[PDB]
Order: sequence, then C-alpha cells, then structure tokens
Amino acid sequence: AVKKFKPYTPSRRFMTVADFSEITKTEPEKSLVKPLKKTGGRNNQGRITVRFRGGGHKRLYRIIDFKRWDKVGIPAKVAAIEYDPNRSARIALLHYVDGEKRYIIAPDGLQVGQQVVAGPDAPIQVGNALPLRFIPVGTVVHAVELEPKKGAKLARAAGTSAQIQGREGDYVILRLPSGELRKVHGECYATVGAVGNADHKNIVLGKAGRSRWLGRRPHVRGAAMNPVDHPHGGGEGRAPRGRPPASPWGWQTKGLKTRKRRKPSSRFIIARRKK
Amino acid sequence: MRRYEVNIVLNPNLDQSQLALEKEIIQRALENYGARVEKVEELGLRRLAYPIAKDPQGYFLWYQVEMPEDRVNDLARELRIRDNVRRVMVVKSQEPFLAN
Amino acid sequence: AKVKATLGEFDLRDYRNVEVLKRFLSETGKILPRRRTGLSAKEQRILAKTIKRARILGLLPFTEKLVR
Amino acid sequence: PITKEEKQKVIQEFARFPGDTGSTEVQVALLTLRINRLSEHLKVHKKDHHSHRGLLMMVGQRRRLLRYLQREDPERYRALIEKLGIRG
Amino acid sequence: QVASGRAYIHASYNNTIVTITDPDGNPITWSSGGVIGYKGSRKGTPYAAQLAALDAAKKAMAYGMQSVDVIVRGTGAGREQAIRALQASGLQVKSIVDDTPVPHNGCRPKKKFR
RNA sequence: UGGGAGAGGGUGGUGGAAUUCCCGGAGUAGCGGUGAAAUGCGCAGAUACCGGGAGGAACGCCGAUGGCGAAGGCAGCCACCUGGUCCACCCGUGACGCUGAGGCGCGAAAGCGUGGGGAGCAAACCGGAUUAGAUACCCGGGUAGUCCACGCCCUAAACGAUGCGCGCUAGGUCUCUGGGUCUCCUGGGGGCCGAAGCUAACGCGUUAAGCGCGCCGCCUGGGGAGUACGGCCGCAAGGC
Ligand SMILES: [Mg+2]
Ligand SMILES: [Mg+2]
Ligand SMILES: [Mg+2]
Ligand SMILES: [Mg+2]
Ligand SMILES: [Mg+2]
Ligand SMILES: [Mg+2]
Ligand SMILES: [Mg+2]
Ligand SMILES: [Mg+2]
Ligand SMILES: [Mg+2]
Ligand SMILES: [Mg+2]
Ligand SMILES: [Mg+2]
Ligand SMILES: [Mg+2]
Ligand SMILES: [Mg+2]
Ligand SMILES: [Mg+2]
Ligand SMILES: [Mg+2]
Ligand SMILES: [Mg+2]
Ligand SMILES: [Mg+2]
Ligand SMILES: [Mg+2]
Ligand SMILES: [Mg+2]
Ligand SMILES: [Mg+2]
Ligand SMILES: [Mg+2]
Ligand SMILES: [Mg+2]
Ligand SMILES: [Mg+2]
Ligand SMILES: [Mg+2]
Ligand SMILES: [Mg+2]
Ligand SMILES: [Mg+2]
Ligand SMILES: [Mg+2]
Ligand SMILES: [Mg+2]
Ligand SMILES: [Mg+2]
Ligand SMILES: [Mg+2]
Ligand SMILES: [Mg+2]
Ligand SMILES: [Mg+2]
Ligand SMILES: [Mg+2]
Ligand SMILES: [Mg+2]
Ligand SMILES: [Mg+2]
Ligand SMILES: [Mg+2]
Ligand SMILES: [Mg+2]
Ligand SMILES: [Mg+2]
Ligand SMILES: [Mg+2]
Ligand SMILES: [Mg+2]
Ligand SMILES: [Mg+2]
Ligand SMILES: [Mg+2]
Ligand SMILES: [Mg+2]
Ligand SMILES: [Mg+2]
Ligand SMILES: [Mg+2]
Ligand SMILES: [Mg+2]
Ligand SMILES: [Mg+2]
Ligand SMILES: [Mg+2]
Ligand SMILES: [Mg+2]
Ligand SMILES: [Mg+2]
Ligand SMILES: [Mg+2]
Ligand SMILES: [Mg+2]
Ligand SMILES: [Mg+2]
Ligand SMILES: [Mg+2]
Ligand SMILES: [Mg+2]
Ligand SMILES: [Mg+2]
Ligand SMILES: [Mg+2]
Ligand SMILES: [Mg+2]
Ligand SMILES: [Mg+2]
Ligand SMILES: [Mg+2]
Ligand SMILES: [Mg+2]
Ligand SMILES: [Mg+2]
Ligand SMILES: [Mg+2]
Ligand SMILES: [Mg+2]
Ligand SMILES: [Mg+2]
Ligand SMILES: [Mg+2]
Ligand SMILES: [Mg+2]
Ligand SMILES: [Mg+2]
Ligand SMILES: [Mg+2]
Ligand SMILES: [Mg+2]
Ligand SMILES: [Mg+2]
Ligand SMILES: [Mg+2]
Ligand SMILES: [Mg+2]
Ligand SMILES: [Mg+2]
Ligand SMILES: [Mg+2]
Ligand SMILES: [Mg+2]
Ligand SMILES: [Mg+2]
Ligand SMILES: [Mg+2]
Repeated sequence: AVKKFKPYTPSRRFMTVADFSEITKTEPEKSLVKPLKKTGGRNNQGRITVRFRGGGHKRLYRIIDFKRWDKVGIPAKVAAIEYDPNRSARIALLHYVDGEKRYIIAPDGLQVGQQVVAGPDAPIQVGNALPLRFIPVGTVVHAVELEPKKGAKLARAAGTSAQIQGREGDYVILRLPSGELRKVHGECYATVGAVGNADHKNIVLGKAGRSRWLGRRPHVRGAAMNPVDHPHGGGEGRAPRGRPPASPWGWQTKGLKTRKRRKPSSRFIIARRKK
Repeated sequence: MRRYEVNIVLNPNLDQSQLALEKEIIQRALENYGARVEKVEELGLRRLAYPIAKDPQGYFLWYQVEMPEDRVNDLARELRIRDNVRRVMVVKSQEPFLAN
Repeated sequence: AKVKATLGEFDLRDYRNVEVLKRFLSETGKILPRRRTGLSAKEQRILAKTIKRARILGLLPFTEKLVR
Repeated sequence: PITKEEKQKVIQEFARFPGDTGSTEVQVALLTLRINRLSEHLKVHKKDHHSHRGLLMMVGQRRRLLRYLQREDPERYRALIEKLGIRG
Repeated sequence: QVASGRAYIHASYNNTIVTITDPDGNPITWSSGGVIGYKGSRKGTPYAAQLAALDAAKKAMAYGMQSVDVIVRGTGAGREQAIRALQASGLQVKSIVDDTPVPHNGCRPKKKFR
C-alpha cells in the first residue's frame, strides 16, 4: 500500500511513499556491499553522454546473485527482506546452509523464514530457480537469463514477470513484461514468481526535490531552447514544432522505429510488443 | 476430517514404470496432505467421450479418503502439478440416491 | 418409451457409471428432458449434476454430431 | 463450522443446571459463538454482505436476551457478559 | 486425384457455399450461389444451393471424385435442397451429419439477434 | 436434538462449445449484407475446409406456470468459508413480544477515481442505404464501456405500481420441498379458479384488495416542479 500525506505543505498534498512493509532488516550485509561509483552521466572522456543526471543520494551497491545455478541443490533460508536503492524491487537475504550468504531480488510473496532452492529438481514454488525447460508451461517466472549461464537479464523491475507459453525444441516461449513474445533457451534459469514491490508504480514523487534526490536533474524542452541547441529551438513567442518532432540530434522521435534491422535475435522474437 | 473421492486421470501413453512412478508422487501427496486412503479403484485405460490433451484415451484412478477439510484444495493443486496428470476432481463423498 | 423404466435400480449420484448415464443423453449428446427420462423434479436435478461431473471426467460427451 | 462437540461444551458450560438447553444464558452464549465466527469470517470475506445480515440478526437477537436478562436479574447479566467478555 | 472425400455445406440465410475436400480435409473444389451466377438475395434460395451443389460436385467428379461424406452447417433455406443435389449428382453420399456450430452461451450476439 | 431442499453469499481452482486474431496446410472468384442494395472485405488469394496456437467473455442441453434471497438480484463443475429457511421430536427458557421517527448497512444499470484486462458487443463517432429530408430505424466500421480489484455514486416501471406482525372467514385444481398410519393425511412455499365479503369498476379473494388490533411510511386539484432558494451529501455527474 502506498502511504499518503496530509496536505500540510503544498508538496505533501500529493507526495506518496512506499510502505516498506515487507522490510525486516534496515542495514545491508557488510560483505555484500561495495561502493557505487556515481558517474553523473559522463563517460570516460568526461563528457555527458546521458543528459540530466547527477546529484542524488549516496548509495552502496548491494551485490546481487543473478546466476543462482551457481549453487544447485544447496538450499537456503530467507533471512531477511531489505531495501535496495539500486533497483525498484526489494532484495532478499539468503542464508545458505553451506553458510554462504547472497542476495536475490525478492519475489512477491517470499516469506522470511522460508527456504528456497535452485536446480532441475527444485520444487515449482515461489523463490526457486530452475532451468526454464523444467518449469511447467503457464507458470509466471522472473529474473530470467537470456542466454545460458550469462545471468538473469529479464523481468527484474518491481512488479514485473514473464510467463512461459509453450515449448519448441531447445527453446521455451516467454511472454516478456512488454508483451513481446520471445524464444528463450531451455537451459536458461528463471525463478518462480513475479518480482515484488508491485505498488512501485503508484508512487507520486510529489515535488521537484524528490526527483532531485533520485539523481534526476531537470530536463529542458527542445522548445525552450534556441536553434543552436535543438530542432525545436527558437521562434518568436511560443512555437508549434514546425517540422516532425525531433530529438536534439535531429532524428525523428514520434514513431520512427530504431531497432537494428538485420539483427541476429530477430530470429528468436516471435511477436514485437503490444500497445 | 471428512470423506472425499479423489478422481485422477493420468497420461495414457505411459510405460508401467512411469505410471507406477506417477502413482508414487500421488500416494506420497495423499499421505503428505494428511489424507488417509480407504478404498481405491484403478480402472486404468478407458475411452474418453472427447480428447483430453489431444488424446482419445485416459488412465483412471480413484480413491475414497478421509482428510482435513482445509487441505483438500491445496492437495488438488499439488495433484495437478505433474505434466502427466491431466485432470483432478476431488468430490465430497455422499450416499447413493437410488431410482427404481 | 421412458428411460427410467428401461433400467433396474441404479445410483443417480454415481458419476462413474457411464453405462447407465449415457442413456439419458439425446443422440446429439444433450441431457434429456423430464418427459423422456421419466424422472421427477428432485431426481432429475441429481441426474444433471452427475452427468455434468461425468463430462468433466471424460466419460460423457458435451456434444455429439447428428448423423442421419 | 461449529462442531457438535464445541457446541455441547458451551451448552454445558453455561447451563443453569444439568439438563439445561435453551435458558437465557445458554442462548446468549451460543449466539456469542456464532457471532464471533461470522465476525471472523467477514474479516476475510469483506464482500459477503448476505452473511452480514445474518450477523446483524444474531447481534440483534443476543441483545434482546441480554436486555431481558438484565431486567430480570442484574447479577446474572453482569456475570454473563463478563464471562463472555461482551460489552463495548 | 482421389476417389473418396467430404462435402461441406455451409448454409446461411444469404447463401449456400459448398466445398468438397479430400479425406484428410483439404479442399479440392468449391462453389456457391455466387459462382453459379447469381448476385444479391437470390444467392440465398434453394435453386441457388442446387446449382452450387451440382457445379461443386461436377467439378470434383472430374478430379476423380466418387464417394463423399456430407457435412452440413447452417439452417439456411437452400440447405435441404443442397443435399438433394449432391445425392442426385452422381456421387455416392456415404453419410450426412449435421455439425452446425452452436455456442453453449458464449459471445454476445449482434443486436439483430436479440 | 435429529434431519432437509435450494442459481442464497464470499474465496480459490477448473471444464467444454462458440466468436475473434495469429501460424501451417489445401483451394479460387467471389464473400458479406438487406425488403432490395450499397458501403465494406477479396487475385497483395478473401469466403467455405482441415491442423496448430493465443485471449477474453458467457455458461447450451438439464430449464420449468421450477428454486433461493429482505430487496437489488442469483445459473457450467469442484472444494473451503458462511447466511437465511423448512420439517420432525414436543426436551429446555418463561411474554424474553410487534412495529419502528432518527441512526447504520445493503442497494440493477449507467456513471466516476486508481490500476489491470479487452475476444464478442457497442453510446459517441465515420460511412452506406432508406427517405421529400433521415443528425434515426436497417447495413459496414468503431472508442468509452461492458470484464477483474479496490474506493465512490445511491437512482429506477428498485413493481405485486400492494409496509410489517398477529388473529379470524368455503372449497376445487396444478406444483416445489418436508414429515406421516405414505390410498390418503399433515406442514412450509409457488401458481390458477373460486365461498362469504370487498370494490367506482376492472378486479381481489387463507399468498385478501375480506373481517379486525398494533405500529410505521405516505396523499389532499392539474400545471409550474421534483424546478428555485437554503441546507446536507458527492471527485464529478448528480443525490436527498
Ligand atoms: Mg499525500
Ligand atoms: Mg502525514
Ligand atoms: Mg493519512
Ligand atoms: Mg498548505
Ligand atoms: Mg498544495
Ligand atoms: Mg516493502
Ligand atoms: Mg508492500
Ligand atoms: Mg546504514
Ligand atoms: Mg570490506
Ligand atoms: Mg574487509
Ligand atoms: Mg559499482
Ligand atoms: Mg579514468
Ligand atoms: Mg583526460
Ligand atoms: Mg581533454
Ligand atoms: Mg541524453
Ligand atoms: Mg547528465
Ligand atoms: Mg528496493
Ligand atoms: Mg518503492
Ligand atoms: Mg506518479
Ligand atoms: Mg537516490
Ligand atoms: Mg524524466
Ligand atoms: Mg522541462
Ligand atoms: Mg519555451
Ligand atoms: Mg529563448
Ligand atoms: Mg554551442
Ligand atoms: Mg546549425
Ligand atoms: Mg537546427
Ligand atoms: Mg521551431
Ligand atoms: Mg515560429
Ligand atoms: Mg520560442
Ligand atoms: Mg514577435
Ligand atoms: Mg506567436
Ligand atoms: Mg522565446
Ligand atoms: Mg513555428
Ligand atoms: Mg506542434
Ligand atoms: Mg509546420
Ligand atoms: Mg539473443
Ligand atoms: Mg497438469
Ligand atoms: Mg434468528
Ligand atoms: Mg446491552
Ligand atoms: Mg445474399
Ligand atoms: Mg491461411
Ligand atoms: Mg498473383
Ligand atoms: Mg482452425
Ligand atoms: Mg416442553
Ligand atoms: Mg423490525
Ligand atoms: Mg430509517
Ligand atoms: Mg449501485
Ligand atoms: Mg456497473
Ligand atoms: Mg460503467
Ligand atoms: Mg472504470
Ligand atoms: Mg450517418
Ligand atoms: Mg444520405
Ligand atoms: Mg446512420
Ligand atoms: Mg451499427
Ligand atoms: Mg461490429
Ligand atoms: Mg476491434
Ligand atoms: Mg474514462
Ligand atoms: Mg465520461
Ligand atoms: Mg415486475
Ligand atoms: Mg414480493
Ligand atoms: Mg413509488
Ligand atoms: Mg414500514
Ligand atoms: Mg395499511
Ligand atoms: Mg406435500
Ligand atoms: Mg413423504
Ligand atoms: Mg421465495
Ligand atoms: Mg399452498
Ligand atoms: Mg416462479
Ligand atoms: Mg383469482
Ligand atoms: Mg359473490
Ligand atoms: Mg386455497
Ligand atoms: Mg380499493
Ligand atoms: Mg399543485
Ligand atoms: Mg434536486
Ligand atoms: Mg432526478
Ligand atoms: Mg442547491
Ligand atoms: Mg425518493
């Protein structure tokens, strides 16, 4: 449930914050954090290559286990569920009976105290990871590897999930969170369940300052600029676009598809996204 | 505790070890969900009125049982998880209603 | 030619007894009216309920084409 | 549901004398038992309005009996609601 | 070329279409009120179904067709007449099964049907 | 305390028919649609036929002059949770009762907010017809919506146009569901036809609109008007 505020300042009138209800441990695991090196949107040449970044809260990176096939057959206890600033999902602390500790992204319904496992024989239950080929068609699934042993790449965002639709040869067919229909190899791991924190999308930032805390610096309209700067720049008074709406670099930005044409994975995409 | 009659239809193109095996997952679960078995009736193959899983036949089990009321639902779910189990239907057991 | 007559004592709640049950279906597969089964109200309701369960199990059809 | 067993224990626990069924006390206590279950049930099935009516009818029924028993013998009422932890 | 097959009669209030298939179900030929030469509402008549079933069966026989199974869908006027014609065609008619599709109350019909 | 029937309510699962779209196959000159047409779709291969898949929605036969609920309403099947109600036993309580201004809850559809979902249908809207004209009816399209969750709205030909409870006043017949000494009788419900009686008539008639008591709500010529103003409610629409 998202948390509202009474309108005791102009901004609190709309601000909503997450409830943090699932959260049970308020400090990360010391040996599982490392500093996040903040970039500001600058590459190694020092140049802004992604605009409007910088200035957010300091963050420690929590190391996440996006492999999991790494420790087949060894079970673990879900020790805690925690906040992670580097992602929308919460993360779950796993105590393996081995004694190793790792983090995973926390699926909807993971209970602290429960046990999870990975491998071809794992029970089809929330929290477990198996190759896709051993997961019943119809099951909703998250953190999916896109190619075997390359790490979880799909459905990691708060609330997201993928569903297994069918099988074909060495591949299963997934419905991605976008609704794309795609073949993913049978040997790729996925974890049963959807990602938690599904209310994430209902948060209302509420004020300029909150975007600022997120490291998101103000974004300025091409329309508010000059011709040296942008296709929409200039004109006396306000102006309509005056040409097909364009990015600062001139490419058209309402409809122009941009996926590379001859791309090898086209062969594995069955149906481009919906809506 | 109440009496129910678990019906089950299994994959018909199984060899007898897989079938014995499926029966094993089944009987372990009946036990695990606190079901105590009473009768049991295994009429095996039998022709279906229509294809299930695109297949004119089905392998039929059946089990009058006594189990916790709260667990019948979760059991039916666990009974379905196998790709070879094609139907489950767990019915409250009841007296015959006779005609003639 | 009422069906209830052309049978001996049978269980109306017995859904696995396809041999009895299948007689109450029209040749098109539909559950037969009271005027053809000779059932009363109370019994006919128990019939329809167990025929429906039976179709679920695979024992009875949901529909059958009409041959001439 | 309520089991005959659970009902009996309550019937027995509240009865004014061995064979007592249906006295005021037994009546109130049985209701209290059905009340507290429905109440619990509705806590989970909030959209079960149809059962909620029944709840109200029962709540109503227990009230009248309590009003009766309070008029007839204060001590017995005070004790009953105290035995069942009722007022609010 | 194949000796036995199927004949489907799609009979609706506006028309009769008849397609002749192989035993496996694939069409060998087809006809309709339209092909036999009519437009408009005349396509829906029994005489329309007749020429359609004949012309359909006739084209088939020239592919070596001899026996057919007759499948009927619809409750159109030119239904029963369509069947006459297949019998009278020079084709065997081993069976006549009506497999008109009817829902077990599914999608909401258009307004004209309520 | 024993039993009973039922689409009563909530949750979770789950089955087949059909429609639509996609994929594969096979096939070709039309299909579709009306009173008749046209728009539309179709040689860039449609319709009709076979196999595969996807998805939503509604549950054919059973089905009824049937059943359940206080009403709104409720229908594939399964389990769990849960309300009402009837019967038999005549075991317990000892008038503990009826109604009910306010209050509280529930309340078809449309509509509204946030988020899902979207096959079919379809306000608005485009187009074809019809026609003197045709902002319609009929035809081809089509977005909200119709569906789910949660929160609102609170209306109605929300009707039996018939408030609730009790007692009393012929019967005939059909029916649902109990319990009998199971021909037949006795309860509780749903219809019809009627004794007395009512009633302006039409009609009502042990399911009263008959004969009576209790309590509640409502009316007091048509229009203006369910409008204005005020107040209270509502996000708005709008409600009282
Ligand atoms: Mg707020
Ligand atoms: Mg506050
Ligand atoms: Mg608050
Ligand atoms: Mg302020
Ligand atoms: Mg403000
Ligand atoms: Mg949380
Ligand atoms: Mg939460
Ligand atoms: Mg710290
Ligand atoms: Mg260190
Ligand atoms: Mg160190
Ligand atoms: Mg780093
Ligand atoms: Mg450097
Ligand atoms: Mg440098
Ligand atoms: Mg330099
Ligand atoms: Mg940039
Ligand atoms: Mg930047
Ligand atoms: Mg987080
Ligand atoms: Mg959040
Ligand atoms: Mg927002
Ligand atoms: Mg930050
Ligand atoms: Mg932005
Ligand atoms: Mg800006
Ligand atoms: Mg500007
Ligand atoms: Mg300027
Ligand atoms: Mg410059
Ligand atoms: Mg320039
Ligand atoms: Mg420029
Ligand atoms: Mg410009
Ligand atoms: Mg300008
Ligand atoms: Mg300007
Ligand atoms: Mg100027
Ligand atoms: Mg200007
Ligand atoms: Mg300027
Ligand atoms: Mg301009
Ligand atoms: Mg412009
Ligand atoms: Mg311009
Ligand atoms: Mg790839
Ligand atoms: Mg299965
Ligand atoms: Mg009561
Ligand atoms: Mg009191
Ligand atoms: Mg026509
Ligand atoms: Mg095709
Ligand atoms: Mg060509
Ligand atoms: Mg098909
Ligand atoms: Mg007595
Ligand atoms: Mg009252
Ligand atoms: Mg009131
Ligand atoms: Mg409403
Ligand atoms: Mg509605
Ligand atoms: Mg609506
Ligand atoms: Mg809405
Ligand atoms: Mg028009
Ligand atoms: Mg015109
Ligand atoms: Mg028009
Ligand atoms: Mg239209
Ligand atoms: Mg349409
Ligand atoms: Mg559409
Ligand atoms: Mg809207
Ligand atoms: Mg609107
Ligand atoms: Mg009415
Ligand atoms: Mg009524
Ligand atoms: Mg009125
Ligand atoms: Mg009243
Ligand atoms: Mg009165
Ligand atoms: Mg009777
Ligand atoms: Mg009897
Ligand atoms: Mg009733
Ligand atoms: Mg009666
Ligand atoms: Mg009725
Ligand atoms: Mg009468
Ligand atoms: Mg008279
Ligand atoms: Mg009478
Ligand atoms: Mg009068
Ligand atoms: Mg007046
Ligand atoms: Mg008003
Ligand atoms: Mg009004
Ligand atoms: Mg006003
Ligand atoms: Mg009013």
